Amino acid sequence: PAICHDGKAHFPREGVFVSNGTHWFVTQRNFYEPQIITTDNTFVSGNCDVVIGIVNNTVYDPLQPE
Amino acid sequence: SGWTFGAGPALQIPFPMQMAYRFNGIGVTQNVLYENQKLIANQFNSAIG
Ligand SMILES: *[C@@H]1O[C@H](CO)[C@@H](O[C@@H]2O[C@H](CO)[C@@H](O)[C@H](O)[C@H]2NC(C)=O)[C@H](O)[C@H]1NC(C)=O
Ligand SMILES: *[C@@H]1O[C@H](CO)[C@@H](O[C@@H]2O[C@H](CO)[C@@H](O)[C@H](O)[C@H]2NC(C)=O)[C@H](O)[C@H]1NC(C)=O
Repeated sequence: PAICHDGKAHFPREGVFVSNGTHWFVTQRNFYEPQIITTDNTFVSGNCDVVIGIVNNTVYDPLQPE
Repeated sequence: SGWTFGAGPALQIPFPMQMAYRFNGIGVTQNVLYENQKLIANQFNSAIG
């Protein structure tokens, strides 16, 4: 239901998180297309304690490298 | 599966996810349900009882 990068639950702004076994991706509801889980397609709100079923994984910031 | 099975094959999807999707349907966003899942479950069980 959410991804905890650093003590913060990342819910998907549109779509549901999926993983091809090892790597987690965001994809639409009625068509499968994997996209890397960045801060653009996910909105953070929470404390990574209340949500149940949250996996850790990681998110990619498109601004830090630049 | 939620609504999907009313369109084509029954795309399996856990209930928490299905309810978060329903909430996002009415402008509430998934964070509300995933931060209040216990409360929603209690209210639903009480109402159904
Ligand atoms: C899940 O998909 C990812 C791709 O996003 C796989 O990671 C590898 O990504 C590189 C990108 O440079 C590809 O060249 C590789 O072909 C990908 N690996 C494979 C096996 O396709 C990741 O390995 C996939 N995981 C599984 C279990 O298939
Ligand atoms: C996901 O990241 C969390 C972040 O806190 C980590 O949880 C750790 O769990 C152990 C076991 O109880 C504690 O001793 C640590 O204090 C926790 N935090 C850290 C930073 O290690 C852990 O890396 C991951 N947990 C799960 C369930 O995936």
